[PDB]
Amino acid sequence: FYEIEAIRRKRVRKGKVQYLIKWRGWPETANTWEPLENLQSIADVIDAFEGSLK
Repeated sequence: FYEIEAIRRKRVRKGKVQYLIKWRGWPETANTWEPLENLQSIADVIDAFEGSLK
């Protein structure tokens, strides 16, 4: 596998931003709504891991 190809849509629900993700190499029917928070955490998890090395 899963790699983001594109964001099709933005929506906000219960105060939280979600993006409708097109996954590269999957059909449109495999799109999923992903919370902004989870996607942002990725950069945080990478940076903290790199900082630990060092």
